[PDB]
Amino acid sequence: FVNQHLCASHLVEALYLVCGERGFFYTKPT
Amino acid sequence: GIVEQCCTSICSLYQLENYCN
Repeated sequence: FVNQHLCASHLVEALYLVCGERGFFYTKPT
Repeated sequence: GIVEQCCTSICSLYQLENYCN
């Protein structure tokens, strides 16, 4: 796991990996 | 939001944990 900036879908994947069961919210509002 | 902050800053899994609070 690179410790850099995460702008792409890679950020949502990484949050999902560390949270395990989607205990987070937010997506681009459009 | 998380997306905007991690676009402009480094977000290791240690930091990402804070959004799972």
